[PDB]
Amino acid sequence: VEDEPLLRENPRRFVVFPIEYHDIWQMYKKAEASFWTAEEVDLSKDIQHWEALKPDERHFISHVLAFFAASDGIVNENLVERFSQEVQVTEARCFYGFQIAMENIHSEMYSLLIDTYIKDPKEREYLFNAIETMPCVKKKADWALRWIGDKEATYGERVVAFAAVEGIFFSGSFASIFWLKKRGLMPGLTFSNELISRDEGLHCDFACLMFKHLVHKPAEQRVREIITNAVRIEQEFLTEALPVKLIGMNCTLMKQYIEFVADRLMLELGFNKIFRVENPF
Amino acid sequence: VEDEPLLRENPRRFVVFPIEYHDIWQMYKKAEASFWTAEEVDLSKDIQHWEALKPDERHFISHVLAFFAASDGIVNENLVERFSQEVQVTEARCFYGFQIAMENIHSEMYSLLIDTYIKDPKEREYLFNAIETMPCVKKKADWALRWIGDKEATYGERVVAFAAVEGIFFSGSFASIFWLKKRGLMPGLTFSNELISRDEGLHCDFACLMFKHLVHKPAEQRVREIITNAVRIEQEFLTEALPVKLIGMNCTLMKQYIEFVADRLMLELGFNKIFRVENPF
Repeated sequence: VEDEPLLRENPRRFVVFPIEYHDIWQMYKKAEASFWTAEEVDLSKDIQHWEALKPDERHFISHVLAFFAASDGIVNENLVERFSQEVQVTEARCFYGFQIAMENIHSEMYSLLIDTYIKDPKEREYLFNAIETMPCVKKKADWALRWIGDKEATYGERVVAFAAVEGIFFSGSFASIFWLKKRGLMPGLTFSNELISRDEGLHCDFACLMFKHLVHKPAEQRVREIITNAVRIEQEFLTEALPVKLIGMNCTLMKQYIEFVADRLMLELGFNKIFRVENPF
Repeated sequence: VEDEPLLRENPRRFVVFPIEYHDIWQMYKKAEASFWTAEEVDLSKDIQHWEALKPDERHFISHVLAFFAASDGIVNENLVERFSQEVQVTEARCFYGFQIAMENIHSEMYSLLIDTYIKDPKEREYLFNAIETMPCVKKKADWALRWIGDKEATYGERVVAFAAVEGIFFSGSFASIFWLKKRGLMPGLTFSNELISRDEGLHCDFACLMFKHLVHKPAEQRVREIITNAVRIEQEFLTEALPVKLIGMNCTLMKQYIEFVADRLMLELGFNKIFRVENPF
């Protein structure tokens, strides 16, 4: 850890200039420029849309939201307890500081959506505590949570795992909502999904950049395993627990998209693709 | 700690709705609405102003900046390692998430100022590492740093200490810069000082609000000690180490202002004033 420029003790840590890593700095600036608030998303004309939806379509979206309701919180919780603490590089901590801020806005946004669509308190509580009620989302959350408590796994392994959490675990639901946008539905859901994804792409790229700034990191095979594990969990989620069929989507093309996203991560990480499949959308 | 609504285990921690504490929520929303970036501060017309300044006046400001250069970083470092981790209440973590984000912007801003005024690298490094070169600022920083490492002091005591760090330790330099604004000088310095102070007032109020949400907290006498200690350190800083006289200020009226700010904190905390002196400005 003492040979790690990213994790080793840094006395200049508390001051921003002079910049040491312009690559990390530009990452933070892109995030800064992407700032937005939940208030900026107009959900006035969305309750009616939720009404028009079909019983199956609402079942889907409600469940996608159930998982998103706590997902960003889990991420932030890892950033606070681990990443932002571990990393001693000023510029990196700035990026993580803004990511934390944005994850909470994301978290707020999903709560608003659920609040806007579900008026029944029974269901509301049900979806709000999905990590304790919906085994569908319980699995994904537990996967993420484990990496936070894992006091053995290295930052290298853990940063890769969260790159999967923010990329692969978001991918499936992201595409589904993009699908609705295509079909011209739920303008609130699709608009925030666009903003959130822009942040998500940044959080993922950064994770890969931190990876590159790591000297002693996991071997390729270990990275392929972590990524592949996330891929399978996500596929199981959107083809079994909550089939994209419910909203008119091919479960097979969805499975392929996830792998495509997985491949994008591997490249960003500096490795070869695993699946070698084109984006089916 | 298990009887502390703020620090006890919370399973709903990862989700924002339903809001549990609207008072904490409104604090976070005020902060959100106050968002700004360093880029927004035009420093184009400030190098000339720095030129016009008198040798004594620059000596002052340069030293005030020396302390501000790492002060926000130290705060953020406590927020990450302690406060944001300790507190389990969702709304509080949102406020702390945004505070972290804003402290880094503050940190960036001070670095820009120094970068803008001091072209000589020798001096630059000197001021950038003031916590290791300037005993004037070394004392204040060490005071703050101690509360971070103190594994005995309670959150109650520690939150009070940082309320002093963000209030009393900022007060003296704040007033001095406000003084320059009055004299119509350093438009960049004074403009950012206004934005920063707006955030600072929020960080302080919040600290006091968290204090109120604490059940078992330090006794009044202990709060008076912590606050009084900070007051003296700040006075010593601006009447001995770096006399406000250098910019045409009465060292006695400055000492009184600090106590006035100290008294404001005590009230916000729910206690009686200590000094009972009016604002001399």
